[PDB]
Amino acid sequence: MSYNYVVTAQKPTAVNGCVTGHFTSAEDLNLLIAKNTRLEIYVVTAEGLRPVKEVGMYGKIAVMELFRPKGESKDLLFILTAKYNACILEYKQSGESIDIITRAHGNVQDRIGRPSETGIIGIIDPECRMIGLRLYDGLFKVIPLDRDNKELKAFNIRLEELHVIDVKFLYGCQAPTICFVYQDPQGRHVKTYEVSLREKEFNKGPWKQENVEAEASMVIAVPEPFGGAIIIGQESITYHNGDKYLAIAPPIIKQSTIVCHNRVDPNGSRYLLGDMEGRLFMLLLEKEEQMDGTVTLKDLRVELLGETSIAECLTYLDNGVVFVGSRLGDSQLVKLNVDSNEQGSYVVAMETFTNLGPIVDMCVVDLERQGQGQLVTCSGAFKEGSLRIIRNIRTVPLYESPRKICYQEVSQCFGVLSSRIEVQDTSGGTTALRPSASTQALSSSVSSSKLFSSSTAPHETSFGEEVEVHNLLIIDQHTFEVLHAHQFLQNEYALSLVSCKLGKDPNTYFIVGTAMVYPEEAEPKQGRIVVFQYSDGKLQTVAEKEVKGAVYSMVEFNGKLLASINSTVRLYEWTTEKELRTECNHYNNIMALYLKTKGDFILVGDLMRSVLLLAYKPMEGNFEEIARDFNPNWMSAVEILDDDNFLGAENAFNLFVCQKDSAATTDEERQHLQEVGLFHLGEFVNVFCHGSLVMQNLGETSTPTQGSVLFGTVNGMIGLVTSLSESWYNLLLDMQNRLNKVIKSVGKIEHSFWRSFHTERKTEPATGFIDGDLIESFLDISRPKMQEVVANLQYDDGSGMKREATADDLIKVVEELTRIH
Amino acid sequence: INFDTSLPTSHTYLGADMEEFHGRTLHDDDSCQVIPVLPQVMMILIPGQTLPLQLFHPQEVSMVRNLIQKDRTFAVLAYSNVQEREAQFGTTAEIYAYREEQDFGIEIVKVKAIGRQRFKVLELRTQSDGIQQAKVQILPECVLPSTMSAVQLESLNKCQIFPSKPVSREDQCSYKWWQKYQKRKFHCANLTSWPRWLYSLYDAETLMDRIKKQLREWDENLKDDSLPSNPIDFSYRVAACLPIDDVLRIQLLKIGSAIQRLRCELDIMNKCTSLCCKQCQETEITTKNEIFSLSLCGPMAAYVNPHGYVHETLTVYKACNLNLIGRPSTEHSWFPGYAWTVAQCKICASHIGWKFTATKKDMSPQKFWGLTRSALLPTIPDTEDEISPDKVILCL
Amino acid sequence: NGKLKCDVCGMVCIGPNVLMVHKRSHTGERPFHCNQCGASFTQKGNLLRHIKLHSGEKPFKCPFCSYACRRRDALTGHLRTH
Ligand SMILES: Cc1ccc(NC(=O)CCc2cccc(NC3=CC(=O)N([C@H]4CCC(=O)NC4=O)C3=O)c2)cc1Cl
Ligand SMILES: [Zn+2]
Ligand SMILES: [Zn+2]
Ligand SMILES: [Zn+2]
Ligand SMILES: [Zn+2]
Repeated sequence: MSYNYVVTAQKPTAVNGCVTGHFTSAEDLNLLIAKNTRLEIYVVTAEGLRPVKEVGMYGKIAVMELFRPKGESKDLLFILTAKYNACILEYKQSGESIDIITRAHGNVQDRIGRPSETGIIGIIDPECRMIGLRLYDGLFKVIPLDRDNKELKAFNIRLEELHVIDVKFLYGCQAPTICFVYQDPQGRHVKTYEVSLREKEFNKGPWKQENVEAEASMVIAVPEPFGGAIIIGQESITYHNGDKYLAIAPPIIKQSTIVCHNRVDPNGSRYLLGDMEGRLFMLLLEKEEQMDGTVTLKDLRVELLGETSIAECLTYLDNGVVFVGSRLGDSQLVKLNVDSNEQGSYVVAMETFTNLGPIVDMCVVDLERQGQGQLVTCSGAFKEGSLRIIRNIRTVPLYESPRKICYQEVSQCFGVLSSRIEVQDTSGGTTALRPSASTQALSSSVSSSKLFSSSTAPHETSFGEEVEVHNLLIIDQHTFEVLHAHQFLQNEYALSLVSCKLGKDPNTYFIVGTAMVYPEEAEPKQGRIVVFQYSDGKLQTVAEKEVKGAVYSMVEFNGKLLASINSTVRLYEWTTEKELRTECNHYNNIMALYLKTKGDFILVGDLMRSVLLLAYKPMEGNFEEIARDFNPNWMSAVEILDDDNFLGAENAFNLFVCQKDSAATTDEERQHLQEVGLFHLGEFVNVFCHGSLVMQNLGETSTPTQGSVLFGTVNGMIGLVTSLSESWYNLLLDMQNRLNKVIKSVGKIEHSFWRSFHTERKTEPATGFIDGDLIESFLDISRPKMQEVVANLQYDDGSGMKREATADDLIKVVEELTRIH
Repeated sequence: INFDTSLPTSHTYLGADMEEFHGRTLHDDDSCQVIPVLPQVMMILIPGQTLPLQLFHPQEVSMVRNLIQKDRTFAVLAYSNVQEREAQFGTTAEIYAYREEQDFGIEIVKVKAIGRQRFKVLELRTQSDGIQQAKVQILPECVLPSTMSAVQLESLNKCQIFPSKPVSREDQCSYKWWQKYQKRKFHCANLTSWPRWLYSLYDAETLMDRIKKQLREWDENLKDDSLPSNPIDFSYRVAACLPIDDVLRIQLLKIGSAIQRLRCELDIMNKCTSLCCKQCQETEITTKNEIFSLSLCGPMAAYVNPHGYVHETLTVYKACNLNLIGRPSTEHSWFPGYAWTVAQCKICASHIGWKFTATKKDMSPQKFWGLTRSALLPTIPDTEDEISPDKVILCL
Repeated sequence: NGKLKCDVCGMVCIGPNVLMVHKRSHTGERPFHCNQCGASFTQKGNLLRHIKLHSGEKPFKCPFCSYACRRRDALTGHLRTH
């Protein structure tokens, strides 16, 4: 038995969707934003954005599109989830009560069917004839938009083109027509089909197969005035319409791939394009009246507007205001000006919505209060990379990618691993793209070692190729200025980082694990463990130990250094000569990627969820394997809850908990960790960390929860996991089952189905976990429904009774729960 | 290098053309089945591997008739202890060819089957007839999505597809294209807490091409056609022709993920460089540098002798510490055009295999060695520097 | 149960047809063949020794302590130590 509780401390901040329309009322303009499981609804005003409504769904929002059927006042919202929950929602408001009622819903998953390589693709007919879904290769699912179709009954159509890249619904066609780019052994081609709902099949398209460029990746349907479609690849942008086929290869777009678009003018005269590196261009379609009124396309033009955040999605609001939704960095509201500025940019930032972005590492530090903790995270990537100090948000921009972070109280500063991309120069060296933290440092230094300077492989890098330089930044804990930046060797990749005191030495060092990464060398055969000391504003190399592999992880192990070099878990001692001395080795069947420790227990793991539990035998002086559990599945992070329980995150955004059976009968069962917890979290965990963001409370007053483990995810969501008792767990489980009956789910998605452990192979129900969000939602509902929940419910307020539970006893319990984060 | 790699797979030594079937039988995953086992079969069958058999015993002939009339599937037990007939896993075999002949007044049956599904043995139950059944649980093939499939950004989904393969030996052997492949496929590695080269070690296609680079060292047939593209089929086809002992093969059969199977096969191909005598454990017979493919299946394939014994023969160029017994003969030669001579270990006299010598001067190779897998033992090479003996433990 | 036994090589067969057909593989020089590898021998005892070398394969075993030696004279020298 597990008994665990998980709650959201910070909602997902990364924006993955954004669409404009008339969702609330046909008059005012609305902007809908999709942050994974959250949906935000704003009204577009002349000043900025007016928050109207925020809702949460029981599923990851994959598709989100607005559409107004024939004979409807305002627009409806179609949403598909990762678990293939489709639904049509409508905005309804009565006086001052806002509710997103579910007009239709249903699951559109197909038992058997290979998911496509380009992921789920959802489109809707311009005249709302149907909803076309591309979920599995070789099949095209169709949901007919009829007033009778309430369950969303859909049918598949045989698709001869297996490898479909992008697909859209065309404008101005007699019958609903789809246009899509696909790839076969002869290259990529754009093709059209006519979807017949009567025949329930495909028919010849207006203009069938046409050859496109090799990297053709994006398809855009042009509205009625123009018609046809626009195919965007890596080097060229083409427009196709029946007989005419115009193409331009502007050099201004060659340096990066365009990955997102959005329509400016409703007639299709202008479009916004965003590339991977944040660049924002304007694609213009010139008109040609042709006198009688046929309006044909004359020419195509691309004009670089400027630079924004790395845009996942774009949407033009109005009056030159553009919303940039970002996954790697903060979201933006930017203004487009006509005359540009002195630098030449036509874009001007307006608002910066904080996005914790991909939290790759984090730590908890007391800092100021000397009582409650604060959370420092490495967020963002590339020029969006930064540090975030969350209090119970302070941003420190780095303009390069942060990887690992650790705090050193002795020196009152943090040590952070980071990497910056540079490009091979004609002279032979490398040149930076932009001034980042590693370059704009007060003190600087480079690793001048002799281990690999003489032991190096012969090779050369061509001009233009990108190479990342790794650095260790020493950053003040108060001002957060880059005090020092130490650059590592060429072709050296820094993986692990710790700050601790080793052996009798009273000094606190920064220990970094590295690995020599060469292109021709698949698995690393060289690496270093470098022990630095920061003092007097400078970082000096105290010790250097070479290793025959990659130092994936390191942990402080009872005054000794526990490192992982490929398959080996090694244990070093800090000699009086200030050098690392090998004391123990343990060779495993897996790659020691994840390394955690608790006292004398060591938890080892690899990328395929191969959990291993070892123990250091002090009297013998060697390692001993206690147990293991090998179930193939992609694992992202792991952590040790207590002496017997171990928490981890595996594929499909799932959390699991294994347990060590101690004092059993058979050695066989003793050496096996039983899977005692499964729970679909919906987030991709990248780092677990013991700690809490609330006041630890001096006077111990019987805490209901034991333990505290925060975790950071890719969508910026921060979560907290804790342990419960069997009584509390059973009570909260019954209470969840009771809440599900009275609570109203957006899209009418079953909570049981949402939180159930799910992978493409097996999908089991959730166990050993308490959804803290569902439990804490009890305080935000009406009192009659609270009474419904506690109806015929027995509660224990302390030893005796065992009495009829009131809504307010449970309110007290839930308010106590809400004080853990 | 002009034999004809299509000759060994035909098993022309078995006689006239056999009656062939086109139907296929597959049981549901995790389902329970009761399948008959052939008494004298001692091989460890791998899915996709061809198994030829000559049955003389009346019990075996009757059982094979009954099978030909039913689903044509029998169970090949992977024996951990062959003496006491212990088995925890196994593979199903589907008869796809048979010939029922009454020769010189005795009735015999020749069969060509192929491995289908792995299974866990739940019960071994020998009827009063002397023929036994197996209560069995079909083991499912674990197919995992791309390690990047979860973290891949929606904007970058359209960019994951690559524009065809170079399939030019020099262009693909040049690591520039693989630098490009790693940069493109594992870009979203920046979102996670690990780099790209890590995920490359768990990538089906990367591992499959690393294995292709080793298989080209054994055969000059291009991957364009001969090798499969599916990771399951590729992993099984590689496992079928790896000269390892029965315990390693059992451990490899226990793997359910194609990723782990490909990784273990790469690790075996890189570590075990020597092949010694299993009885000696120390007498070296050959090395992986001499392994070469004389058949389309690869360097190693199963063949049946005139008396029904099955030998997984591995074809190598050179071999040492072997004494030849008798004189060459072409009778029932598994390689038409070559004559075989019994080969024993110089130390222990274990039948290690045979020495095949061409019958025509124009044939190439003029001589090679066919070693039976049951008599070989994979071995790591003693380090050139004795002071450096790093651990070479089995890795997967 | 195998009631038909060959006089020359002593193999057990099920029916008289099997034995009759088996008896023609003998007709010739070195008639004793091994089914495992095909080694021919001029006498039955040599073939039995060979087929024994196929199994446990222990060459010259000691009857008093169970230690095996590579050569006959080595085994004699060892036997003189008990
Ligand atoms: C039912 C029945 C069937 C056959 C016979 N009698 C014969 O077959 C002739 C005498 C004889 C005796 C023993 C063995 C053999 N055969 C061999 C053993 C062996 O391993 N190979 C390899 C050599 C390498 C290769 O490439 N192919 C091979 O088959 C043989 O040839 C022949 C008698 C009866 Cl009752
Ligand atoms: Zn030997
Ligand atoms: Zn005989
Ligand atoms: Zn023999
Ligand atoms: Zn003795």
